[PDB]
Amino acid sequence: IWRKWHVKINQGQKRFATASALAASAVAPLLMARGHQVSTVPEVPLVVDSAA
Amino acid sequence: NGKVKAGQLWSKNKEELTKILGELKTELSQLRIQKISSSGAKLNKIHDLRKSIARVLTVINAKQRAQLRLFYKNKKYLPLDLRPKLTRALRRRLSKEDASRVLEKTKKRLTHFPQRKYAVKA
Amino acid sequence: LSRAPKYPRKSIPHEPRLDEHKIIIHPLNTEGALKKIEEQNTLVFIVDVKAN
Amino acid sequence: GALKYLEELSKKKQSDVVRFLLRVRCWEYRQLNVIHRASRPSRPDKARRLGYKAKQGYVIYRVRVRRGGRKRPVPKGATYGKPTNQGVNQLKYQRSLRATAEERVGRRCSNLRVLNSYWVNQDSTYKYYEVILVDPNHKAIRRDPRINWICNPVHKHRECRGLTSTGKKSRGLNKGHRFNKTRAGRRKTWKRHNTLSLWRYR
RNA sequence: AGGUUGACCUCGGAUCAGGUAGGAGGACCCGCUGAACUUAAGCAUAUCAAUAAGCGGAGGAAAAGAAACCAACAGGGAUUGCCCUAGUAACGGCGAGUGAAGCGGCAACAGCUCAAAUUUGAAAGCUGGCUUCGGCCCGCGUUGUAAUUUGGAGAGGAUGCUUU
Repeated sequence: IWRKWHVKINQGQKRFATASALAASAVAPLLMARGHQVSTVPEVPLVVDSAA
Repeated sequence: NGKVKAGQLWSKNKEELTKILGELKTELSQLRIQKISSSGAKLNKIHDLRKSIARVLTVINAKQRAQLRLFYKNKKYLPLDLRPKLTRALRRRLSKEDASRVLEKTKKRLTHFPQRKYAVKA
Repeated sequence: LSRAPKYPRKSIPHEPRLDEHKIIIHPLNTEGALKKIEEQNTLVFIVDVKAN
Repeated sequence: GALKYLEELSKKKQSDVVRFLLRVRCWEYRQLNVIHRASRPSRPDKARRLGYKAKQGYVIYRVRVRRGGRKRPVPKGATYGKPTNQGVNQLKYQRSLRATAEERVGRRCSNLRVLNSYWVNQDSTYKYYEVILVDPNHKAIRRDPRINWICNPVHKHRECRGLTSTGKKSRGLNKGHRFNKTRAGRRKTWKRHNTLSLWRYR
């Protein structure tokens, strides 16, 4: 049980990776290359009104 | 026949319950000989007689114990079977009054300085 | 001094452990017992092992 | 009271009066049984400061124990291993003779609780002690908040576990740098220092 | 009656009235006792190890614990545990090796009881028995049961407000 199961990652690198993934989410070719069906989506990034 | 319900037994007293126990035991004793001499549907009757004897013994014991608890209601020493069981450690545990007894100096301190209810302004 | 207890240790006395209905179980129906009936005026019973 | 005078007199164990009393009492206790009940404490000031009361539920038992060291029960008093440069004549028991006296008295009175004990005499063969015991099942004990802590089951056989005064001394339960290895429990401290601790995010 | 009649002390008896202990379990806990394989070329210091086996004793936790502490500072302030101190100070044949603590951050926090004093204008205390549940008895106990005090103080004074 004392195998190393958990991985310590720098918080700065975690924040870097999260920011890169957020930037990649705004690129419509990357959404299709990841396999999302977004051909009828009116705009990327898609922002819906908070009143809805 | 041979099936005695508990509801009719709960209203009887000791003498008719003893009489019923005697008749049931006699019928079971005869019916065992009937079993070893011939085969029939009387095995159902021997099973019901056994359970009826068990019910009568249960009711007699329960009424006797209830009467004894009434007799020992206001006495300091009870029979060991009538005393509550709990566990051995629970029976050896200090009583609630003895465990809650405090010294008089402690009582004076608690009377004049108990834990107060307070709030602190933010 | 003899004991003069302030409480009985057992509240209810036991019923007799070996009464007649427990002593006599059933008669024996074997051919040896059936011989003994008219040969010796003897009945054969199966009884409790603890009865004298 | 008189107990202050008794304490100051008990300090003077080499005075003529105290040596006379010690000699005659040593003879009497040697004639009595190895473990026997005392009708009252022979040192009332000592018993009172150790916690004895003249109350139903407090008893005193006097016990003598053979003094000196300890012998290992090996055949012919010799071992069959590596050389030790010593004999069993110089082996020292890690508990006190007072603790041995308390344990034997507790076994004689298994229904009671050992509160404390005190030295009363010694000669070349024996050391003599008086042990204070409390009846946890007595109503006068159970109703008293100064003593009914001993009726709780966590204090069963304190003398067997070293929870009496001599037991605390032998376990070395004192504060500070001289007692680094023993103050929280020697074996527990050893286990804490020899435990390998591995966290998730190491 | 005094060769008697008693008071105590100590020591016994009882299938005496009422209770209690034992065995189990033992992962964890408190003690006692205690190896060798191993590692040191071998090997009697050492190491394995204050470990395994053996023995006694608890609980839901145990143990520890309100300083005869740490410190040497502008001082901290019961106990326990985690991180750190630190593989450090230190110990060690022919060297293999061994190895804490104070401070600091945090989890959690909680404080108290006796002995030593004459209530002495009143043993004010308590087990048990019987109760009509009001109490009354047999006793324990002055070789000291209550109240009061525990070092942070306290006792005696003074003083005027608060408290239940």
